[PDB]
Amino acid sequence: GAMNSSNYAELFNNDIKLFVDDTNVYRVTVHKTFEGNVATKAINGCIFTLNPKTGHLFLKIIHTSVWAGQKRLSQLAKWKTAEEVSALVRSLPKEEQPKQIIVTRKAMLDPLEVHMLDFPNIAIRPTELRLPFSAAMSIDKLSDVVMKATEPQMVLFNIYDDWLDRISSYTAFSRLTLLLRALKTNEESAKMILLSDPTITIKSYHLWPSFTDEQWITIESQMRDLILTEYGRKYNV
Amino acid sequence: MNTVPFTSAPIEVTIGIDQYSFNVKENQPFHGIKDIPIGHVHVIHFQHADNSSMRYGYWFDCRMGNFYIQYDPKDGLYKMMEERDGAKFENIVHNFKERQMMVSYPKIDEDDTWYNLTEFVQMDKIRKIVRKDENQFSYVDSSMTTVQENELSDPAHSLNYTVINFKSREAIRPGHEMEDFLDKSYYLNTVMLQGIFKNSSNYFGELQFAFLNAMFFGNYGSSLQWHAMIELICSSATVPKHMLDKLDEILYYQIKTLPEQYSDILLNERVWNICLYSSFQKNSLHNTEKIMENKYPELL
Repeated sequence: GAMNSSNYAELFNNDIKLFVDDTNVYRVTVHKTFEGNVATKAINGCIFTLNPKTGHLFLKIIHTSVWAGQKRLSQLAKWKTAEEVSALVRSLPKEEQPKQIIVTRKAMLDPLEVHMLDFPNIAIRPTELRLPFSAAMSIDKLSDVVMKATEPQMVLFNIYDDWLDRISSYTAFSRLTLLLRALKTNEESAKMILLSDPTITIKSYHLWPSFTDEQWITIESQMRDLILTEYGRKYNV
Repeated sequence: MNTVPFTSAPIEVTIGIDQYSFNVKENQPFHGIKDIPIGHVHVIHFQHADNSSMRYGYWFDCRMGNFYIQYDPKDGLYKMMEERDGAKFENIVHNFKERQMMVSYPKIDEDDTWYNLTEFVQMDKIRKIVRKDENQFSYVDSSMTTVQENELSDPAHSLNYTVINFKSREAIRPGHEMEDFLDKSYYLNTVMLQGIFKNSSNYFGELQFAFLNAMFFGNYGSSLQWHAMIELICSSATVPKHMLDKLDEILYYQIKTLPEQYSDILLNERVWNICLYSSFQKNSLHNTEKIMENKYPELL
């Protein structure tokens, strides 16, 4: 069934499962034409597919070329997302294929399900959680590799850097989502917080600064405080 | 004109014949239905005064033999049977008619209703959906499950309706995933019409039987099959123009014949709002749309 707070710790058992977020697959800018009508210009997009347990991310870059000459693009984006996820599953060895794929938006169920007809034993699941994975393009190195791409490309990351060397999956995923939640609600503040101190650098092979344990504690508190602050501003509380 | 005699009426029961019905009192002297039009299929059906659950009935065709009804006290239901002995059968019919203990198939001559509801229904096709080849007539009741329902238990008592599934390899050509799921034309025209049903008339025949079973027995899987079949057409962008006009007529008369008080369980809100307003065929069910709006505006 649907993922929610009840069945939350299932994410971290030893059943391979992937999250698929499609919010960044079709990205446009909106602008005025010489005649004054509105027109859209697409930019490079991406499928965010993440194993919450292991941190393995399969960032499938979507090149603007894929839209060329197509109608009902926002509809098409869901079908292309499912097309790529399916091909990713087909590319994986059997023992690495997932037992479940959880889509962050309900509109992806039908296309995925149709594209996965060949894998009847992979469960496609919706979720009631409000995951912040749209903010993935606020991570500088991810937004950079997408924006530069000149062709469809798959790029592999571990979204957790080396955290698992020291903390559990559960904790890593909590940190991950806390950090993207913050980046989603106020990107400028969130980014300020992460990079204020120039002496804490990002390894070339990493996405996030090399905070020590005590420093992650301060960061997470700063991220928490940020998120509450913005809520009060949002609703006048 | 044909006759279906009854041995007796031992228990109080509401007897239906096609869309007509009558109350018969316990051990009232009732002995059958006369003046039954030859040339179509018919359904005689039953609801005991004591158990309003379980409606049950038999589909038949008088051209295929001489059939009669006899209450079985062991099984506690009215059973259809065949007399092979013509003389002995004409003998029982003539006597009961002389004694005038039979009701007449009360057909108004202006009325094409039963014909429109059964136009494409053919007894041979029914006997493939209700397999019991020792009888020329077919039994159906409220509780019988379909084959597709049995997949998601006893197969002898199954409704072997043709299995339609929009999320199946059958319905979806590899590489035309998105195309085929939004525009089911492939599944309807090649897979189902040309492949399985062979022609529109068998398709339409199963569609109308599915409807009549949901209507006369509240057979929930029949309801599901009828809707599945409507949906497949209306979700197809490319349909023969003759099927569309015949479909509009078919649905019109089904919506017309439905009991007004049952529209809540028998009509699937999503399917109808799709056929009439969202689908490719939104513009192509003028009669069906007009009757749905003026009779069940709420469900829309």
